Amino acid sequence: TNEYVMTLDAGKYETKLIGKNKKGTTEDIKRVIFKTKIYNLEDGYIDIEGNSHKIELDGKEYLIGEQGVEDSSETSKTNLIHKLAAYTAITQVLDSNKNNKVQLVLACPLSVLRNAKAKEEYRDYIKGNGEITVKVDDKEYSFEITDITIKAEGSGVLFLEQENFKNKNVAVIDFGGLNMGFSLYRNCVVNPSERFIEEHGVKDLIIRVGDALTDLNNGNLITNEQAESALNNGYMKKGGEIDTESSTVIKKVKEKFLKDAIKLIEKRGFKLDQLDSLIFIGGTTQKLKEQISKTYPNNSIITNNSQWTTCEGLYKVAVAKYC
Amino acid sequence: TNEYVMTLDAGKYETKLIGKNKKGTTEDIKRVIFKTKIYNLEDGYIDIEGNSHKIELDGKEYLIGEQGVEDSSETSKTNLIHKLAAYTAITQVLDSNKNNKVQLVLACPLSVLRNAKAKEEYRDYIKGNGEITVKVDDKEYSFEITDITIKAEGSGVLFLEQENFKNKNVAVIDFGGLNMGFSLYRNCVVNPSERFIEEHGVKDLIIRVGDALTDLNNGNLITNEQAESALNNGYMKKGGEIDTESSTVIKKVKEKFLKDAIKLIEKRGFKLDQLDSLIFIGGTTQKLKEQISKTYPNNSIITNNSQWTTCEGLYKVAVAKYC
Amino acid sequence: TNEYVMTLDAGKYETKLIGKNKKGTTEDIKRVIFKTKIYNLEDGYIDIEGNSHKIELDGKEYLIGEQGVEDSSETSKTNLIHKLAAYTAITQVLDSNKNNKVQLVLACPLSVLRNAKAKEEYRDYIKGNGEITVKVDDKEYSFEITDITIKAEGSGVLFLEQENFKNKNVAVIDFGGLNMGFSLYRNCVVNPSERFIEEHGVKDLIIRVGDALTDLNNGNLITNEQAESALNNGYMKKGGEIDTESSTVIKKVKEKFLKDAIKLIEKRGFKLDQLDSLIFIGGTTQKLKEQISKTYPNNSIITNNSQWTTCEGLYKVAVAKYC
Amino acid sequence: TNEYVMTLDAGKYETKLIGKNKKGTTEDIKRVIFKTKIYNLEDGYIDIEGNSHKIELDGKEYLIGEQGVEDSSETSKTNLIHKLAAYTAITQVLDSNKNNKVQLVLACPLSVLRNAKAKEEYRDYIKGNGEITVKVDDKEYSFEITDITIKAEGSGVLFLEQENFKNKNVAVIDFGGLNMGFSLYRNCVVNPSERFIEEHGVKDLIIRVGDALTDLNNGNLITNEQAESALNNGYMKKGGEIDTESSTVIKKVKEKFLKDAIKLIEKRGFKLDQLDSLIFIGGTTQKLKEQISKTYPNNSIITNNSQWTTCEGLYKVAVAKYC
Amino acid sequence: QENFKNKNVAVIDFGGLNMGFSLYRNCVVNPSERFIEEHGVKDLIIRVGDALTDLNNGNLITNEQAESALNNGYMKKGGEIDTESSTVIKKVKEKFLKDAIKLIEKRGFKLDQLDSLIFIGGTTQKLKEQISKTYPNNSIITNNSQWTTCEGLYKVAVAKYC
Repeated sequence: TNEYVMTLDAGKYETKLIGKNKKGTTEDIKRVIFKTKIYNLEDGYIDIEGNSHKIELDGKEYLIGEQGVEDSSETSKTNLIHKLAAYTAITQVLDSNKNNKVQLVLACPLSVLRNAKAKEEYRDYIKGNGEITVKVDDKEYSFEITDITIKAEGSGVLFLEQENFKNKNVAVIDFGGLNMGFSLYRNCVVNPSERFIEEHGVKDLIIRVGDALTDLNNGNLITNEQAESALNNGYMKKGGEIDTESSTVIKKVKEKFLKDAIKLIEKRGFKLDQLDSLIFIGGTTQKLKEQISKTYPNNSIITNNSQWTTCEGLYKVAVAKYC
Repeated sequence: TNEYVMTLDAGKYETKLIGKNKKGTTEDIKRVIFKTKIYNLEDGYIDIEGNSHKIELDGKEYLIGEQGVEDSSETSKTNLIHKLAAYTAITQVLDSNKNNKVQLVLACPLSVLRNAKAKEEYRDYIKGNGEITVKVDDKEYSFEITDITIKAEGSGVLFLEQENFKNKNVAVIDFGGLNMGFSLYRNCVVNPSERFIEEHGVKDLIIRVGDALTDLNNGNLITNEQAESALNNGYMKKGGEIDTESSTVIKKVKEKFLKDAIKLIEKRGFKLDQLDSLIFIGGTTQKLKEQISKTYPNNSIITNNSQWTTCEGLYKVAVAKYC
Repeated sequence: TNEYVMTLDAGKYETKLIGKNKKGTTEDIKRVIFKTKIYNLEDGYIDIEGNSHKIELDGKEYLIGEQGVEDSSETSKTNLIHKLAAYTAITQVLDSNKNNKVQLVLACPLSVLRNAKAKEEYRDYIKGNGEITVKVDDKEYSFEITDITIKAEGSGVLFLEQENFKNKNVAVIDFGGLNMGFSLYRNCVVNPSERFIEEHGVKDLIIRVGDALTDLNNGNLITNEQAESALNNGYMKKGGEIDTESSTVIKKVKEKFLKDAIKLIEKRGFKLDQLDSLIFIGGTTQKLKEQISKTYPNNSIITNNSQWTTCEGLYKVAVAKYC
Repeated sequence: TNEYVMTLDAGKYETKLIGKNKKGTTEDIKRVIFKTKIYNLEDGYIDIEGNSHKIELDGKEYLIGEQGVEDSSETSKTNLIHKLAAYTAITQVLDSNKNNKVQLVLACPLSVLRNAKAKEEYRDYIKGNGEITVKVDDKEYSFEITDITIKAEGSGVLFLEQENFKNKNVAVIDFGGLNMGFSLYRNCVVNPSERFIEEHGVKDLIIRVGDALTDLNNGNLITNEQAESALNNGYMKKGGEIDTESSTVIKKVKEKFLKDAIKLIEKRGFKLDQLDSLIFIGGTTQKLKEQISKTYPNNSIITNNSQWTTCEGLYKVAVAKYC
Repeated sequence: QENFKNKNVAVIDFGGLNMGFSLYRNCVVNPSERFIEEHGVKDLIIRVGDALTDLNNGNLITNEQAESALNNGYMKKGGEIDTESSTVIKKVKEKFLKDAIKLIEKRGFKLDQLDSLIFIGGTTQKLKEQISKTYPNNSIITNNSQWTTCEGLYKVAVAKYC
């Protein structure tokens, strides 16, 4: 048979997707990573070219990949929102040939991975054939799904990393936008008693640094020169030896963030020596990985393009499903 | 089908209109922008050629586009005034072919966008077929409306600008004749708590500069040479190095106006860094855009022909409605 | 006839009500002021005595006045929520005699005061007879409404104050929890061009002072002694001459808040001398009235129990309606 | 009607139950609290009197309430185990009269409270009539269920406490045997981003103190006099001023446990001042409540008989369901 | 702020008319690994404007602010119907970046043997973002690139002053 593996990650505010066919043609990651937003092309507006595509689902020309450079309907949502997003994500990066037979590997929140949702209703959404168009003047693809494989999101990350693992203790430290989530596994099974969430994220980090409700994003006020009123854009790039603004602040905020994270680890997880590895993932990983590595030697690990960690993990299980 | 998109903006003292058919033939903006005044051609007066047209509505030959070069009835009004203006605005720039099928995109004050008005009665005015003539000796057009789309006026401006937007914070700073209005949006939704009006406009600006109740318009007294007793006509064009009249005054008045506007922003809106963009629109935009850009870097943005900002925004939603 | 006047104010998070019958018996203000929350007494829970009453509406024993000392259904809401709240507010403080004939005076947001809502649908809710019980083992009241009178919320405040007014310029400066709203009136008519909102409130104030996301409420951490980690509870009450925490902070935050408010006034409203009076209302009034009075002499005015300002204003129009 | 309220809590290793009928007759708590174990009386063994009862379900005489003083089948389990436990828990403390009509209030893990389980299958188990016997030579009860009400376990605790609550931020700090779980609520809704688990419990506490794998339970070696080789039985009761064993150890272990818990709170939850109350529950509450109260003033609260906290919370919703 | 005595660094200067790459190894310029490309920002905005005139952020004054960009204004047309760049910008810049990095790998060598590539010139602010995504942990930019040289010269002049 001619079957492909599609790996999808319907996360926070972005959807990540990867196929060997798309990866083979496009260099980006790429695959693809697009904001979890969807629009529709109505006559009450003027369509525009992407990075955005038009898809045929139901009646309606759905729009996905653009940010709203091509429509104003992106802000609008339906009940149906997620179901449309799934169809458009499957559509994108799906070119055989006309008939595209696949296996789908994806993940869902650990708390739902067994219930009626993200276990029966999610599988039902994924588990069916469908005809999807690509271009308004093209390109029809007939998609058949030969199998589906869903695991806990944190498992995609663990799988992507090259660690052995059958009888080890590992944790996934995910620095998200709004939260920092720690999921611990022992002998390939999640340990709920040793997992936890801290209700502070990168947004809180940059906020606490900016020392202002606004004014944080790498440009908080546009009427300030590039670099002024950072934070997310730009590090310690003020070559004025007289300035006293962070760098100093950054190391201060991050110092407390790291001390809180590791302190919780030792309370819940246990002796940092009993842990085989702690995978550092999330949007904030690149920001904190360095300091953590100096906090504790030979425990923390990071993967390149942390954003595609889950998908690369899911892809491996989907290859097994394909066999 | 053969359907067109008409975009209308029934604003302060001017009505702006745009159609692809009219834009294709006339170079002006143009489209059209005409004062929100209407007249009628009665036998008690002598009709004259425009830039003004005659329209057949009810019984009565309505007159629109002229300024009163062709009639004295322009000053006169009816209760009915606005309803006639709508019909004449639809009539203008409406040539298929005889049968003109359209979709109408327009806006209304944010405060009415959901009520019984500018949501039910306005839609009812727009939502119908009608036969309109163009010339007294011509030109009949049969107009059918296939749909209507109304949004908050500030939304037309946001849409016209090329910004992404689904999860950003933007404000529209509209320097009107009598008021300066700030409308803030977060994740494509207006935030009333972060919007406000200042009861001073361009008229107040030029007034405060002229330092006289009269005497302001670019010619306040006709018996003064062109440039004397400005303000609206002419900038710092007095090449007499001895003169001490503004330029100095202009920068002084504008200095206080900008300081007041930005001060209110920081009080209500928040840290200027938390704002992704502030679109500068209104008759006064061209006057203040320069100084604002120097006040704060990388935040303020302006579009060319600010007068057609709303209409170009509405046109995009109407293309979507047309689909 | 035996008719009474009921004055109601369905505001932000609290509902204020006043009747001459209730005021005559209870000393509180009192009248009443209760959070805009409603519950229901279901068999899946154990009812408890108030300050809370049970009301019969539809089928269901609605609950109002308690904070959730008597039920857990307070958090729950219906679509229907507001309509039930209206019935319970009318019920409370409504004792003739069995047959209670009234006139209802209330207000609504200025932006809706003329539309299909807060002008037709709100009047329809208020404008009807109804049988309401008071106690589960009592007390039936038959309520007839002989008239209804709705005005803009800011008008209730203006009316309550003792100022003359027919040909004057007045503004209402309302320091709310989340926003600070300024409504200007000239010759008894609201002037939209000279009214505005600042998207910062008392919550922002106390926040900015506390210098922490939590930790603000007069007790941010319960494990701190009364007075530590204020702010809302307690002023400058640290008699330790060594401490450097606010008072200093308070005057600093408030200094900027007042400078921003007055600066916006002078920009939008105009010369502070052209204003006859500025009524200072809202939860924050008591906090800022002192400093404002020193900012500008002979302009600012405050009324006692600012929370009942609107209702005392509405009551006066309802007496006129009663006649 | 003659309906009663049964409140059940099928927790960790114990099942708690409360009825007004049982509470009225027995003084214990009591209600009842029995280990989540079940046995059966087979001819291959000799039955014995309790604190244990015999119940008729299926065919089989189930046994519940004893610890295994009356049988050796307690260790044995079925697939069916939980379903039998539910029937025996309903049976116990269920005496009208012969016909017992009730409403059942219970809770389930927050992570399942909406799924196919602890939302549909659990409700199905609870939601039916059944005939249960009490004694082998008696006592038949016909049980009808008129309604069922399930909430998140942490909600039972919040409800039991006397706090208001509709617009507050509260957390439940549950010191369990194996884990310490923190559930945060804001405006009566759980906030997952601000909830977390630490994989250490009381067992870890006493373990870390005992400084031995065995040897901990209040008697680790029976051949040691009462008090020697504590910990769970007995505090600082060694009146030998020469001894250097804990008390010193206790305060040391608990010092680190409290520092870790509060440190995680400030990281995830936020400023301890933004929290209205933190309810301290679980088997460990009595152990740590004192030190926490000194750690932070005016925030921590405890209820008497923490073991019945959930049930007393569920009972209140069941009274509402009964109405 | 880089150390430098025994490293390989290049300066990628996006000028108005040219884009100049100067490579240093152990604090000495390597002529064999330096080069110029005869296209600048003017060529960039030109190629985007798709017109000889008409480019500067206002090419025709009789067009409303934003129309007939480019240098003034980015993707600020909030009309979802418009099909003019943003799309063009990413297209032109896509080719410009591919050409620059391709020349680097030909002349300079393996991008991994480079310790840092400082991105300077009027165009730096325009391309720094895309380059950073092209290759991780190599490109660096300084604030106010226009004063980069002077702040560098000032440091040697302090040494001369001593």
